[PDB]
Amino acid sequence: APWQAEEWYFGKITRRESERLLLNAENPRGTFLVREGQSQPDYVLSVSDFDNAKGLNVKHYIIRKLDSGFYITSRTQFNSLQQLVAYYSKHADGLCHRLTTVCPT
Amino acid sequence: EPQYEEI
Ligand SMILES: [Zn+2]
Repeated sequence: APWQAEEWYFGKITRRESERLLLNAENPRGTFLVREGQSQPDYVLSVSDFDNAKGLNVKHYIIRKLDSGFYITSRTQFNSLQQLVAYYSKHADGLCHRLTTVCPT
Repeated sequence: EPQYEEI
């Protein structure tokens, strides 16, 4: 099955809809979704983040498309988007927290 | 204009 059939891919949604869906109080740290860009073209990894000196917020990470490949920073490259999701769901590796649960619809 | 995060 294609990576777009996956429950964490929300396709074309706004930055507000992303943040409203993720900022449910019933979601743990590390709730995330992959969406299409709105401002900019590349895909976006949208994660919920609890900062002790700020509160509960949403961070947005741009998933740039390698012309060769996907990455958020040029230091960690993945051959597929599912291989990017699977890695960060195990290691923060520069994220505020590791990805734990797929965001509910 | 919107803010994204750079690792
Ligand atoms: Zn944080």
